Formats: sequence, C-alpha cells, structure tokens
Amino acid sequence: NNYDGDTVTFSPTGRLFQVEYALEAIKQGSVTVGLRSNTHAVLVALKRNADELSSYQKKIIKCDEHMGLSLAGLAPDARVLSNYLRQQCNYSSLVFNRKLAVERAGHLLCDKAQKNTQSYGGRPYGVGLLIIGYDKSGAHLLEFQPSGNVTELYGTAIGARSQGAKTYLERTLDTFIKIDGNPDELIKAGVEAISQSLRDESLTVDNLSIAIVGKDTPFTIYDGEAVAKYI
Amino acid sequence: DRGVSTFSPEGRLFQVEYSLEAIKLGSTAIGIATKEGVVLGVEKRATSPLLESDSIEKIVEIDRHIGCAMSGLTADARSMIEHARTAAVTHNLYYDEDINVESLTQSVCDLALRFGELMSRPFGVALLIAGHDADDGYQLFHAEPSGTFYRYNAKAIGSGSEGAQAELLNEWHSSLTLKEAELLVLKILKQVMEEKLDENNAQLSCITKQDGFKIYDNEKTAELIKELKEKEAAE
Amino acid sequence: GYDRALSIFSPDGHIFQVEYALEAVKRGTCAVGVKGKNCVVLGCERRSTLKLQDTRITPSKVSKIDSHVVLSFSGLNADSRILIEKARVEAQSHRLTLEDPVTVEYLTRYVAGVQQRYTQSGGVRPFGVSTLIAGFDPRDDEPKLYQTEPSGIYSSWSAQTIGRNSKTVREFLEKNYDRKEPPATVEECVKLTVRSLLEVVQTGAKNIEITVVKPDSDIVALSSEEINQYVTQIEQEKQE
Amino acid sequence: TTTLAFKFQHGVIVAVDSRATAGSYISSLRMNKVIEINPYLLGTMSGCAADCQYWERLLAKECRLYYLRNGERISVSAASKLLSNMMLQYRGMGLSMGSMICGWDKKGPGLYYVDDNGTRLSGQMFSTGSGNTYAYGVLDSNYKWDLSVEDALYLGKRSILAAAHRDAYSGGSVNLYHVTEDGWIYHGNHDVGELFWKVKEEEGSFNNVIG
Amino acid sequence: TQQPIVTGTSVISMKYDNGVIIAADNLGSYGSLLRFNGVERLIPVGDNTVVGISGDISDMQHIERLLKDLVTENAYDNPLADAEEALEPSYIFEYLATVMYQRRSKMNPLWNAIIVAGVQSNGDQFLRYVNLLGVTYSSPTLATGFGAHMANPLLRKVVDRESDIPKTTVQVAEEAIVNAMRVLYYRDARSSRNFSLAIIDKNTGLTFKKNLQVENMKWDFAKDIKGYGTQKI
Amino acid sequence: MDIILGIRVQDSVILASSKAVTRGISVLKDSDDKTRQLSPHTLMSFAGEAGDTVQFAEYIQANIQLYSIREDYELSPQAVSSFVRQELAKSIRSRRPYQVNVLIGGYDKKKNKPELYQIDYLGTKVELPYGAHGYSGFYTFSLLDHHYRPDMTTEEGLDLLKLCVQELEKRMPMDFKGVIVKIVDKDGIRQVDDF
Amino acid sequence: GSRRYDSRTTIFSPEGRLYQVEYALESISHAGTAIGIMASDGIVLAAERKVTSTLLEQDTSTEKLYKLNDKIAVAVAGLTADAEILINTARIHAQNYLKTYNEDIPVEILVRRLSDIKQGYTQHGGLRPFGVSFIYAGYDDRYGYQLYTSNPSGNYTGWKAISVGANTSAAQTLLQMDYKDDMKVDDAIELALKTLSKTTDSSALTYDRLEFATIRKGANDGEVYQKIFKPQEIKDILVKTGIT
Amino acid sequence: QFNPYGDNGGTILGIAGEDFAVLAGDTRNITDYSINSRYEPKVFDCGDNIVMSANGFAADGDALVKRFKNSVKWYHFDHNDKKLSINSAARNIQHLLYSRRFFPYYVYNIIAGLDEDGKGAVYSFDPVGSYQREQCRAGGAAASLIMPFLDNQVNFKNQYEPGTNGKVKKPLKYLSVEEVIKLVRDSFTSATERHIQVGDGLEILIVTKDGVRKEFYELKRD
Ligand SMILES: *[C@@](C)(CO)[C@](*)(O)[C@H](Cc1ccccc1)NC(=O)[C@H](Cc1ccc(OC)cc1)NC(=O)[C@H](C)NC(=O)C1=CC2=CCC=CC2=C1C
Ligand SMILES: [Mg+2]
Repeated sequence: NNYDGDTVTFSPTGRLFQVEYALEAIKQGSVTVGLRSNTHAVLVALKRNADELSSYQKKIIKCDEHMGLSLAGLAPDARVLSNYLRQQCNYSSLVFNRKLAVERAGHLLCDKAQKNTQSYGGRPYGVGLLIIGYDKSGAHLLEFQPSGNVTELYGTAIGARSQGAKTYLERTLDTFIKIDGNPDELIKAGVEAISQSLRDESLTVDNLSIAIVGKDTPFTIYDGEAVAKYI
Repeated sequence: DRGVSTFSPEGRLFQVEYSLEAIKLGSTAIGIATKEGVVLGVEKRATSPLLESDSIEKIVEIDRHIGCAMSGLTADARSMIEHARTAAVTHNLYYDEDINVESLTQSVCDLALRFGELMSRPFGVALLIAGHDADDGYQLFHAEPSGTFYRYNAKAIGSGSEGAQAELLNEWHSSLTLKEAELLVLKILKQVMEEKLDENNAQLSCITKQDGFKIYDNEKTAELIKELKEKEAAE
Repeated sequence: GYDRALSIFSPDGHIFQVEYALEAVKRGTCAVGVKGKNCVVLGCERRSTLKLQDTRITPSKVSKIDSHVVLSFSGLNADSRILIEKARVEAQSHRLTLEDPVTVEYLTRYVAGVQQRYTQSGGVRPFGVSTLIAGFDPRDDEPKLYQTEPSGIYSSWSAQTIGRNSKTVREFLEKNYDRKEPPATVEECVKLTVRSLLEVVQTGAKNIEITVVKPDSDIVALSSEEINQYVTQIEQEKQE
Repeated sequence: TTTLAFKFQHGVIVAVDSRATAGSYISSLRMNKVIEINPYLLGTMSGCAADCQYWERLLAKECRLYYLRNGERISVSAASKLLSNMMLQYRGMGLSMGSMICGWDKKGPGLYYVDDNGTRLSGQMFSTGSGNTYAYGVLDSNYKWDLSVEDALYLGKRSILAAAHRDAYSGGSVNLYHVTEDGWIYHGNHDVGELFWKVKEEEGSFNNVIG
Repeated sequence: TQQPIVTGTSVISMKYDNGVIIAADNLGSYGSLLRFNGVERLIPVGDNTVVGISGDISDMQHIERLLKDLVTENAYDNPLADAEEALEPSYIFEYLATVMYQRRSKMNPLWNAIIVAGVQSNGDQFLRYVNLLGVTYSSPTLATGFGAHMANPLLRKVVDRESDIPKTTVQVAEEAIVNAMRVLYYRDARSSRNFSLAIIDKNTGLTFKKNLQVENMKWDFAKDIKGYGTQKI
Repeated sequence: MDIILGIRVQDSVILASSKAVTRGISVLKDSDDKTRQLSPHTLMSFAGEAGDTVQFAEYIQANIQLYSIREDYELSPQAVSSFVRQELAKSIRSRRPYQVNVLIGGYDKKKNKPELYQIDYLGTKVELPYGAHGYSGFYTFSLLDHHYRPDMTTEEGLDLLKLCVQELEKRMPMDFKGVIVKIVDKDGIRQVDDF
Repeated sequence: GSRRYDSRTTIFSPEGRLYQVEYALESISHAGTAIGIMASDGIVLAAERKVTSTLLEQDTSTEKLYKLNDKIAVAVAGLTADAEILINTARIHAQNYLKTYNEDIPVEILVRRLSDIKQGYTQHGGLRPFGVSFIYAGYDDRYGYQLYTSNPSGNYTGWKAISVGANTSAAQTLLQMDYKDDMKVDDAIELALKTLSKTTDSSALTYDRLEFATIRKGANDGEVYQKIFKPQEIKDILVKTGIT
Repeated sequence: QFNPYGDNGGTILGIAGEDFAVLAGDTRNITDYSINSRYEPKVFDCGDNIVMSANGFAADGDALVKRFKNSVKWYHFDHNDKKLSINSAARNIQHLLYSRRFFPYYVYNIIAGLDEDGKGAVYSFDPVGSYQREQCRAGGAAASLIMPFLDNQVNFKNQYEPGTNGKVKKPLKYLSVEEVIKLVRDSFTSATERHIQVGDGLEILIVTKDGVRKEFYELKRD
C-alpha cells in the first residue's frame, strides 16, 4: 500500500511487497513441471504463443552438459540468471576442472537474487526457475523463487494452474522415484503430471517442450516432432 | 515519486507497460514471411504536405540479409539500429560469416531492460526484424522494449495493429508467393491508414536470399498499388 | 553522480518532460525556412519588447555550423548554444577523420541524436529547442532543409516554420508554396519568406531577420534597409 | 615481400608476391597479401602478417559500417585515413604494417600509401616491402598513363618478377588485380618459377641467367 | 619479478600399481648456507592428496595457506565434504595451475615447482607437475630441480612406460624412491640427509612418514683416494 | 621531414618546404606538401618525425577552424602562434611528446603587417624576419643575413629564396626534391606553381 | 531511498518554463537596482546598495561592482555569495584566454562562458541555479564598448542601456525615454543617477547608498581605464549633477 | 630477471586430404636437455569435428586450446547449437591470439577438419594471429626438416615426367588416408633421427565425416 514503492521497504507486518509482486509474475507465466528418479531428472514445459501466426516462446535453457533449467515469468530475467549459471558452471570447470554441484548452483542463484531485494534502485527478478542436473551425488531437482528461496525436491511445478500437477506428483511420489534406467517412462510421468494443469487447450507438437539429464545422458532439449512420441 | 524498475501488484514492470502504450500511438508497420521471402511495409504518416515524404525512413537496412521496420517513438530506434548494425558486422569480423537473424534479434533485445537509476527509461519503439540465414531460412521477429521477442509468420505493429492482425490471421497460409505477400501488405495498410494509400505515404520492402534486403522505389510500389486496385475490382 | 530519471513514461504512454520541452519551443520566437530552386532562406522573428538593445553584439538567431551549413532555432536560447557548440565540434571532427565536410543530413542526424540522448539519460532534462538546419552538400546544387525537435525526430521539408504562431505561418506556406514550381530566384524566395513572417510579426521594421544561403558556401545576412524594401513592396501590392 | 600498385588511364593495377619468411626459413610459399575490403577496395600487405591481417580486416568492418550508416560506399581517401588513425593509437607500440589502399570512387581511381608510423600519402605509384627498389626500377622506366589494361597488368607482373629474382625475401607467386569502376578483377596466381623461364624466353631478358 | 631467497630443493615422485609415492628433504637453504633444517615441503590436502613443493619457501608457505583455505571453503554448505564432494587431486592441481599461470602473466610469479600426487575417486592414480611459468605435464615419474636430472633416470628403470605401472609394487617403488634420495644426498650440494616420504594408496589410504634418514651410505673407498694425479702419499 | 624555410618581406610572408618523403632507403614521394592552411590569412609549415607532423598540423587546423566558426572572426597570427606554442610546451612533458617543428606565416589584417613565427618541438617561439628548422639555417642564414632588407618586394624575396635553395642543393648531402613555395599576403594564400 | 527528498531543480512546468529559474528571477527582483549605460566614448555602471547602516565600513566594502580584468567589469544583482563564485571563475577564464592567445579576452567570449555555466545548472546536476543577474561592462578592439546582461537561465543579450534587480520595469522606461545614440559619458553618468533617484525605494539617494564605476577611453591616448568611484567621489558627482 | 617464456619442444604436422584431414604431433615434452614426459598429449579434439594443436610454450599452448574449447561451448549457447565451421573457428582463433599482440602466446597453432563442402582443411597460425588455409603444414622444432619433404612428396615439387626432361610436370594426383599416414610416419621417424627434441611417441588424429579417430605409434626414446 504505502510500503510497496520499492524493494528497500518492509511493511508493518514484516512483508516485502515488491518481492511478492515479482512472485505474482510467476503465477501469470505458463506452467512447467520438474521431476526426477535416482538415475535421471526431467523437465516438462508448456510453451505459450502470442497468436496463431506467432511462435511458441521457449521455456527451457541449457546451462552445461550436466545442468539446465526451465523458466516461468519474465523471460529476459531468466536469460540473465541462466547466463550467470553458465558462467559459474564454466568457472568451476576452467579453474577447478570440476563440474559444478547442483546444490551449490542453487546457493549461487539464491545469493544473486537476494542482493536485488535489499538494495535501493534495483528490483527483484520476475521469474521462477526449475533447475535439473546430474552430478557426483546423482540426480537433482531444484526450485528457485526470486525471493531468494531455493529448494531441493523430488518433483514440483510452477506457473499458472501448477497446483494440479504438484498434487499429482505428491500422489505419484513412490512410483516415479523408482523409475530407474528408463528415460521414456520418467518423461511419460512428467507429461501425465503437466496434463493435470491443462484447461481447454491440449498438448500439441509445437506446444510441448521436454528436457532430460541423467547418468549417461547429457542435458538435451526435445521440441517439434521429437516430442510427438509422448503426445 | 517511485522507482523506474518498480513492479506493479500484478507482476508487471510499470515503465515497460507504459512504453507499450506509446507504441500503440505509432504509425502502422506490417511484416509477412513466405518461403520466397519476407516483406516489410510501413505507413509514413507525414504531419504536413510540405514535409518531403521520402525523408521519412521507417524501414532500415541492418545487414545485406537483415532488414528492419519500426513503430512508436522512432527517434529511440536510431541507437538500436546502430547497435544492430555493429553487432551484425562485428560477428562477421569475428566469425567470417553472416549472423543468424535470431542471434541479431537477441542482441538487440539485450539492450531493452538495461534501464534504471545504463539509460533512464525503456525504449518507446517496437521493431519488426526480418531476414534470412542458411539454418532457419526466412524469418520475421517482433522485438519489444520488454526484452521479449516472438517469431511470427506475419505481424502488424502500431495504431492499426489488432485490426491488421485479425486480417493477417485469415489471409496468411504457408504457400504464399512474394507477389501475393506484397499485395497483402498494401491491402491491409490501405485498410488501417487514415489517409488514402499511395506511393508517397506508404513504403514497401523485402528480403530475399538472392538479392538481399531492398527498399522498393515509389515507381515500383505505384504499379503494385494499381495492380491491387484492379484485382479488387475484379470481383 | 546525479542519476535521477527525469524523462519517464506516464500511464497513457507519454513522456511529459519531452512534451513540456515542446511548450518551451511554442513560447520561443518564430523561425521559418523556405528552399527555392537554387537557394534556401532562413527567416527569424525578433520580439520588439526589447528595445535599447545593441544589435551589433546581441547573439544573432541564425548560426553558422560550418561554411556551408547554418542553424536557426526556436525555444530556450541558452539551450541552443549547447547544441550549436556540439554541432560545430562535430563538423570539424568529421572534416578531420573523413576529409569531407558534413552533409546537411548528417549534421541534422547528429544534432537530433544529441536531443534524443537527453530524453533517456539519467540526471538530465530534454533540450527546450527545435531547430531548422539548412545548407548545400559539398559539390551539390540541390537545396537542403531539415527540422529537429526535443524528442529527437528529424525530417526534411520543402518549407517549414517553428516557434510561436508557427501554426499560422505554416497555414500560409501550405497554400502559397507550390512544389511543382518552387521560388525560382533568390528574390522570389526571400519575398515569400518575408510575406510569411508578416502574417505574425507585427511591425516589419527590426523584427524580421533574413539569411540567404546559396551553393558553394555562399552565405549572407540581409540588412535592415534591404528587408524594408521587401516589406514596402509587399504591402503596396496588397493595397488592391 | 614486394608489393606494388599504380594508377593509370583504365584504373589501378595491384601486384604482390606470396612469400612469407621467418628469418631465413621460407615459412610460406603462397600467402595472400591482398585483402578484399569490398568490391571496389583493395589493401596490400607488407610487414608483420598478423598486423596487416588484423588491422585491414578491421578496416573492412569500419568501411562496411560506413556503407550501412550512410547508404553509400566509403571513399579511398576516408578508408586510408581511418586506417592511419588506428596506427596512431598504437603509436610506438611496435606495429609493423605497410599497405596500399587501392580503389575506385567518385573522384575516379584512388591510391593511398599507409604505414605503421601513421603516414598517409596519395600518389600515382607506390611499392612496399624488402623488394620495392627492384620493382621501382622497372616501373619508373616503363610506366605511362596511356597504358593498356593488358600492358599494365604485365608491367606490374614483370615488376614483381624482377624483385622476386633479386630479393631473397620475395618470391613464390604473383597475385594480380585490376580495379575498374565496376569493381576489382582478380587476374590469377602466377608461379614465379614458371613465369621466370617464360619471360626470359619471350622477352629475352635475364640473359645472364642460364636456362 | 623477484628472486628466490630461502629455497627448497628436489621433490621426487612416481606411480605404482595401487597408488603414488612422493618425497622431499627437510631443508631450507639460504643460498649456499644450509639455514633451516626442519622444513616440511610435503603438504597433505585431505586423505587423498599430497602436494610437494620446491623453490621459494615464502611462496611455499603462501600456497600452503591457499590450500588450507581451499579445504575450509569446500566444506562450506557442503554436506558431502567428507564423501562425494570432497576435494580431488585433479581439483587441487588445476586450481594451483590456474594461480601459477595467472601470476606469471602478471610478471609476478610464485617461484616454485610443484608436484601434486594423489588418488582419485575411481581409484585412478594422479601425478602432475606445475611450475612458476604455469607449465604442466604428467608422467609415470616426476621430479623437480636436481631430481629431474638424477632421480628420473633411476625411477624410469622401474617404470619406463604406462604398461609397467601395474607390474610395480609399493615395496619396489618405495625402495626406488629411497635410493634416489640417497643419490641426491651424495650429489646435490643443497640437499639434506633428513627427508619426508608420503604414500597415497587406493586401499591403505595416506601414509605420511617423517624424520626419515638416508642410510647404507658408501664412503669407505675414500681412504684409498690420494692427491689429484701424481701424489702417492 | 627535412627542410622548411620562411621569409617575411615588406607586405607578405613566403614559406618554402621540401617535397620529398622517404621510407627506409626509398623516396616514396617527390611532390609532398608540408603545409596546412589554418585560416585564410595564416599558413603553417611543419617538419619532424613521421606521422606526428601531419596529425599535429591537422589537429591545430581543426582547433583554429573551430574558433573561426564560433566567433565568426579570424585570430591574429600572434594569437595562433601562441596557441600552437602552448600545445607543444604542453606536449614536451607528455608520456609520448609530438616531435614537430613549425613555421607560422600570416598576414595581420588589423595591423596590415606580415608576420613570421618560428616554433620548435619544445615550444620555443620566436618572431623573425626569416627562419628555418633543422640544419637548413646552417646553410641559408649567412645569405639572408647579407641580402635581407625589410622593404623587399615579394619578387625580391623569391629571388633571395631561390639563392637559398641553390646553396642547399649544392652543399646538402640529401636530395630533398626541390621545394613548394607559398605566399601569404593581404589577399590570402597562394602557391607559386613554377619554382 | 533518497528520491523522496529530491526537489528536482531541473524540470519543465506544464507551460514549458523552468521553475527554479523563474523563482531565482523573483529573488533577483528584490535586489538593489543596478544600471548600465553605454556611450560613444565610454560606459557607466551605477548600482544601489541595499538598506545600509551607519556602522557599515563603506570605503572597504564591495557588494555590487566587481573587476573581472583591466578591460571588463560587472554589476551584480542577487545573492552576493553566488556572484563571487561565478566572478572568480570568470577572472580565471580571462587569464586562461590571455595565457593561450596572448591577447585580452573579447567581452562576448567571457560573457558566453559564464552564461554557459549558468545554463548547465538548469539542465543537469540536480542543483539549484545561481540566484544572480550580471551587467557586463567591457571594451575590446573588435566591437569597442559593450554592455551585456545574463540571468539564471543562462541567456544573455547586448544593450545600449539596461537595468537589473528591483524596479527594472520603471527604470527601463526612464532610460528608453532620455537615451540617445550620440550621447557621451558625462551625460550617461547623469542619466544613470537620475534614473536611480526616481526608481529607488529609499527616501533619498545619498553617497553611502551607492556604488559607481566608469570605463573610459579617457585614459592618456589609445587605451582604456577602469574607475571604481570612492565614497568621496560619489558624493562629489551627486552634487555636480544636482541630486544633493 | 624473470623470463615468462619457455620452450617445451615438440613438432606437429597437418595434412589435408580430398575428403579427410590429419593432425599429428609427437608426445615428447622437454626443457633444455631434460625430458619431462614421454607421453604428454599435444593434439586435442575440440568438438564440432575440429582438432587443434598449439606447439611451442606448453603453458601458452594449453591456455589457448582451453580458451578455444571454451569459445566453441559459448558458440553453441549463443547461436542455437549451430556447428562451428572450420573457417569460422580459424577467424575466432586469430582474435584470441591478437588479444595478446603485446604479450603473445608463444605457440605455432594448427587446426584441421572439414570445410562446409566436405573437403579436407588445414589452417595454420603464427603466434600473433596471421592465419591461412593450407594443404600441408609442419610446425615446431623440426618444421624446417619436414616441410621440404612434404613439398616434394605431397605437391610433387621439382618432380617432372620422365622422357620430357623438365617440360611436363608430375600431375597432382590426390592422396588417400593410408598414403598420408605413411608420409606422416616417415616424416616423424626422420625428424626423430636428426632432432633431439623429437621422439618417444607419435599421436595422429584423423578427421572424416564419420568423426575423429586416433592412431598412436612408438618413436625412438633417445
Ligand atoms: C616479405 C616476405 C618481407 O619479409 C613481406 O613483407 C612479407 C609480407 C607478408 C604480408 C602478409 C602475409 C605474409 C607476408 N612479410 C612477412 O612474411 C613477415 C616478415 C616479418 C616477419 C616478422 C616480423 O616481426 C614479427 C615482421 C615482418 N613474416 C611474418 O610475419 C612471419 C609469419 N612472422 C613470424 O615468423 C613470427 C615469428 C614470431 C615469433 C614471436 C612473435 C611473433 C612472431 C612472428 C610474427
Ligand atoms: Mg630424438
């Protein structure tokens, strides 16, 4: 109300409204799902178009051979943050000959987002990210909020109508975690999860976007007729 | 007052949303992509008859394989074009090749959100970036001041945009020829323009693999206008 | 440093500071530009509220940017000096790095770019000035006349006016200026420029300044008596 | 190296050798010492190969940008000056570049000499490199404005040959160019070994050499 | 640009079937003066890596602290710091190699020659060299300073190529290293009798041996040597 | 470059400057004009290290032309020479000084007098009836000391200048390929095409 | 943050005026009147000190008239402190020009420089403008005797006669009436004092309430002399012209 | 005084075939008269069917390869996984080298792969960035020993057809991969004999449309 003019101002109840408004931009964004087993980690994203003449905005970004994320909210902010991750993944490789741990990647994103919430002049990031990866401790899935909060999960979803997919994953927890050494079945579970967040529209060939990473699988993105198999 | 990089309660940047309103006041620009080429056309909209209309430059060459049309606060576009031209030629210097249309568009859009308290406000102009490369063929992009860019088969921006976009919805198909696309831009421009469309207050351009980016002569456009009138009177 | 964003968008999509800068131009004295077949004339109003003035030393309204290009303006006088100085520096800088003088179109594009930069830079306000830039390109006999404004847009004009009561003199020019046959001689071009100012000026005494620019760096400013002869002839034809 | 270039009635001839040395070792037999800046602009190379390639390929970037901004080809005079101003930024830093900017523009054909010191000279005929003295000997005695395209191409070719023979740091092959108002025209790569014997027989020159 | 003041001499090392061995004497020389007799130049990093350093001792002490700080920093927000995400020999080496090359590129080098010896997660042997110029190389045997000239020849008789590594036991390898250290004591004027030796095995882990001495030395034949040519008495 | 001479007579200033440019052991050009017009009645000849000469001259030219436009007025030769001296005196303590020696010949339209200023690369300025830079004065000053009068005509000044060039051509080891002569008077600057 | 407390000194009004410039001019209108009159053989500068006291040391006092160099002087109207900042800058510019070109600075060039500094404070920096208006009286060999004025907007104009400060409307009318082109310095002195005597808010015009100066070619042969009048000399010229 | 440069010896060789290309180099690393390693790889697969070797000062060579490999990675990120063509890589490397015009990478660099028409390609660089496409190039310590042999046995220089006596040249018939590898092995065996910094081992990387293949051969260890 009087305390939402900038990010440097707490409300009387201890809230940061600019951060909460940035969180709102994620809810307006298109749905995206994340889930993993012990061998693989999968991203599934519903892409959004402007109209029938337009293309479907890309949702998934590759950060390294073993890591990447999907976005929901302001796409340019995802480009800035994914660019930062690319550099950090790259600094780890060039200096330490070491693939960056997914957990440490989250800690770096948290700290970068935080600086924008405590300083005058700047603004919070207006995007949410789902980071998947495979490192020395196996498969991983992270959820990033621009408040700074980063959370390691078995599965999750963010965006509009994301609650439906999140409930499904909460039921299916014991099943999909056990899907080891079977990439296609893990994607099926992800496609079935994101389907719980659809209304009116359904999953078409240029609508759906899938990504996967695993034990002997580099981070690869599937679009177009490559995802027709899963429709 | 309030921050320039402030979020609204709905999760949108105030300044970006307000710049979009300035673009709605701008003169109409239309782009149509085909397998034979991409066509770009604009409304010149001279404020007075004494203004020499050929000095109105709302269609612009970025490289031999990339063209650009603008709508909104057109003065803001000059630095964007300058950056685009530099990026295109600099990549040619570093890699001895043409730069991808998408990569060029992305480089332009990286400027968009460089504002705060860098420049003091977002750009008040939208760009239709049309071009060709070997990998993805003929392409048309719509570059906004939000930093977002969408690829389009056909797109209209400016004051007559939503009326033109609905028309492009019905008319566009994947088998359009270049000649058909030219007439289609002229048709839709004539529809949304206030003043009567002629070769002096409207301008056409295209980008083909063979000849590259070309702005059409007033004599060449005049014939396409006369060809349009006759084919509409034909039924 | 002072970084405050003064020129910003409003809910309706307007930059008020840029629009208020146009109001400062509206307040400024009238300036007019007319191009003939082989020349360009720049007319300028001098408000007669200020007498006891020393006309020898008072800053003239028309300023030479180079030997072949001139610049007149309407709006804040102090602001115009900054643009003129920058333009003059760029003119010599172009000669120095490219070995050709600037084209009128290039000089205009530079001045307009400066004005634009001041609409999206922190800590600065827009120039309260619109300019008329006229001249002849090197080794070219085609006349050139351009206009700029605070927003940074620029364009070429067969004839144009700016400043206070510019709406009236533009009305006059639109009906009197024929594109198919422009003022063939210098006389006809000056006569049409004085006529247009007489719609607005008041007295035709020391209130009208005229500057004729011809090809190949031939620039001269008319005197009081020379202009007074045009004023005399116009009204004597009008009494009929 | 040996490079030359000269203006004449039908434009400008540009001829260069192709040898590259690293001390007394011939590192390259066939190196391109001409840059194709644009269809109407050429640039010769003498000195440090890296410096010549980098700065002239960068000049071509700046010349291309000139065309985009102005919708018009850059002049030979302006192009040469941009390059000389680049050399002037790295004043005394150790760059070794000697080039001739050859082209056709609105003033007609243009030829400018430019070097690492920042020197920029307009002229009808220039020659740079370790073998320039040998080329100047042939050029000065045989040059005319009234030369035919065929004879002018030969003169430049023969002038490089003279230098390739005497100068140990010049040779390999001859690259020829002819600049017209419709642009430059490449006139081939000519091996000196074969060209020498051919010229010796046909011309009767190099009598002192046995073959 | 500087000059080394207090210096440490040869560091020698080799691979064997199950791991790596590395050794270095305990001397800190001040030119020709044998100033400091209790200097440890083998520095363990965790239980899987030993970094042996020769050259300037002040720069060695600096590197020692960078490594100590590296372990501290790796443990930060890392639940698997004593397990999967522990420091590897290849990580530690590349870090040092990055620093060494950066310092030489600023014309202010760390005046050292370093050998990183360890065993990786998958049981693979790691042995790589880096110096003040940022030059890196790997080999079945590695040695710095005088060791390069005298020790390598002896150690290469045991492991001449990659295929000889599985055939070489820890007893044979240690024996060869200890003999090499004796030879260096005979012939290097800036060496000492006292030294330290470290073994990193993929089964038995890190064994760090201190206060070792060169023994079984041959000197008796000196009594018979008289004069420099013609002298008999 | 090599030789630059200057002589001030009754009603004009005459500058003579060599035409040669040499790179290594080869003379690249024999028609080089070692001079720039600073203003309609002010001319500056120059000689020094390669490259620096032209850059400095063109930099000075730009500054004076900028002044002329801003004030719509031509600076006096004295004012220009003082500006040039300051730029050189500023330069001599720079990281990399500009190694350029100049002669400034101008006609003061206010005083109706020709003026010749000699300035070296250190910023050492002197007004003279006749001047030179480098070794040129070693050969020529004896002739000028003997033959020079202040009431000389322009034609007499050219004849005395021919004698100076003839002496240089006889006793100098270097071939400077003749000179380009320019006259500065009340009517402006003009070149003597036959010399 | 800090934005909350920013007055924004460099913005346009909806009408296209600069708020702070307009308010600075309002400040200047309450300052003591200063008059400049240009004649064929010299220039006069007259100015009124503001409500003084008997205990003010007048002979060592200077609030209105200042020397920029030997050829140029200024009369001040507004904040004295602000004026001194600008005056010292102008004195330096004059010396820089003299060092560079070895010639005394032309009057207009000095005026333009100061006026450009004032302009800067109205367009960028976020600082308040200088609350000062100057009358410049000077001589050079191009245009001879010259009068200029500058105000906080950074705009400057040339004059035959001009007033700044209080009651300029009334003062300018009186000057426009009695001024003629063939006028001389002694006559201009009389005009300046008569104008102040009629426009003053004080009961009577006395020597202790005035600062006075002339720039004359009344110096031995072709050269220019600046005369800052002493208290006793102002008292004499008041009796001579018949005001006291 | 500190000397930031060194010489690690070694020798490299690139040959362009009709539809293939090879980049070979010995595996010996040295300082002065000592051997550092008998097997220290010097030719690297950089991705996108491009192989690279920076011979001279190993620390500068390792840094350059490391940076180019990195440049390939960021080329994929920035330009939608587009394949970096051999000509584009060459120009990129020129700029990497010239970044240090005033503190050069003391290395002679060669890369090899296939052009966009599928034909074999070799590009050669000097330490400061001059580059050019070649058919055949040896670099490093024994470059002067090997190049003349390749002029003769690859481009048939000074070879004429019997009976004509110098009138007709030997025609420039193309060479197979098996024939090229023979010339490479003989080149290095010969270099090893007469150059002290060459020996120990020979590693060859062959590039075809099918990918990158390796071959290793022992050399004399003295
Ligand atoms: C003629 C052959 C005179 O020698 C002629 O000038 C050619 C010109 C030319 C132009 C374009 C492409 C190729 C050749 N000049 C050379 O070939 C040139 C001569 C030269 C060598 C070295 C320097 O200083 C670096 C200046 C001029 N040769 C080279 O540029 C060769 C390729 N450069 C080197 O061999 C070289 C070794 C080296 C070690 C450390 C740092 C730099 C190094 C270079 C450039
Ligand atoms: Mg050997």
